[PDB]
Amino acid sequence: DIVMSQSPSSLAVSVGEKVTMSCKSSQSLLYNNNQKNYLAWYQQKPGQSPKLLIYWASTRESGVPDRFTGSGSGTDFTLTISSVKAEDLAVYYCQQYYSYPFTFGSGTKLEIKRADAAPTVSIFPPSSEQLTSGGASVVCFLNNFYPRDINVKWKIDGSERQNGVLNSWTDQDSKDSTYSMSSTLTLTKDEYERHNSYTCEATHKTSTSPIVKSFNRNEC
Amino acid sequence: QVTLKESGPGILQPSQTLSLTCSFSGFSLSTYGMGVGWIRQPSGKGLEWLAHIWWDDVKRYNPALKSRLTISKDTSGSQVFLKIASVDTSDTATYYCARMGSDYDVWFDYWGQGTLVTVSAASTKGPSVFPLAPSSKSTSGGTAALGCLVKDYFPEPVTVSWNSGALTSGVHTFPAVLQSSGLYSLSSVVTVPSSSLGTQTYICNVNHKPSNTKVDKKVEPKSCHHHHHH
Ligand code: NA
Repeated sequence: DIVMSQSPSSLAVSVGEKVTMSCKSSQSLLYNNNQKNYLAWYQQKPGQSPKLLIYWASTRESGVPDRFTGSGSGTDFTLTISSVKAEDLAVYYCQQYYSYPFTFGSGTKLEIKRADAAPTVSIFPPSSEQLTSGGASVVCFLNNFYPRDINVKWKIDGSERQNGVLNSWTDQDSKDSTYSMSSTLTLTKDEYERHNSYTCEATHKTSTSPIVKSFNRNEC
Repeated sequence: QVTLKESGPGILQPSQTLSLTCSFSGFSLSTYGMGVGWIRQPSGKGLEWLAHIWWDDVKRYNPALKSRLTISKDTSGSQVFLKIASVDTSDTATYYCARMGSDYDVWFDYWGQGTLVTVSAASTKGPSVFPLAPSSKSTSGGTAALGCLVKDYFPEPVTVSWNSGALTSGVHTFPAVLQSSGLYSLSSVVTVPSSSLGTQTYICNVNHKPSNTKVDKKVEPKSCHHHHHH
């Protein structure tokens, strides 16, 4: 089959930067008889299906911003974004339709850089309904921060707890370029009821002092 | 101008036959130049073309699966179907249908939202939905966070909305995490004005279609009393 090789695998740029990404095919996609290149580009935003950007290597689909330009011929193709916007975070895929079987590249992930932003931190004790059902999850919610890599520290009665913690991040926001995350500490009800103070602390590259929320079991 | 929507079984067991349907509007496979294809994407992976069919009933299939695939179109012209025989775990993926953007060439101009198919012998389980109640401990400045914990379900996905879709700004529904138990869990958290907590009702609408689980959970504020504290 024709192998489509995309590079770089990922890149991160601030709003306004020019970006170029490359797609190289293992054989030429130029049909000698009509001098057309049988290549399309797609954009896949987080949580969405792919959307067609370009076909015939350089023809832009209706509704696609003119900041996207496809170029190249034969085996070596480029998608250029003249000035990136915050909403352009996505995986970009090329695809050949020169010959069966039809094949896609492995994608280039485009992420957005912005100024550091400290999270706001929220904490939620186990619900009485969960406690009645027999479990205990303490949920910590970190909102609108940057960069993605933030450290979350849990303490139970002043001692650091790492076991039993599950973390999940939202995809990067298409408007403000920030992240949010949840950190969930799950214990048995009996284990939860054996301790009093619960603390979630976020440490980032914004501040040296953490952003903290804490509660005492029963003290409510 | 065009819509496409995939539907499938959500989950099926290894060795069974997957039956997928694409229902579409704004074009018909009764009409010259129209065709539809199927493309899949395993979680965190790339795109694989599977099969496509044209108005003239010509069908093409990916040789990596050809023996196992059957594509067809409905006589009405408004649906296309894909069958995959003898599924295994490599068939777990999001399945998309998409219209070809040409009468003879195979790029795809409009795509459906996709349908997730999980190949698994594990049992279907619906989630428990627990409130994440707002308090001083979820309040910073003039903003309060509140949410729902959607716990212990299988397979994916669940959908969560707030106030039937009335509330959308400031909503963060986290990707599910598969726990060692074989069950998923996630939380959906929304941030709202703290001054609104007394007068505005907040309900999370959770739907887990594989288990026919539908829950509308009202999330009530829970302020804390601080003993012996000024
Ligand atoms: Na610029």
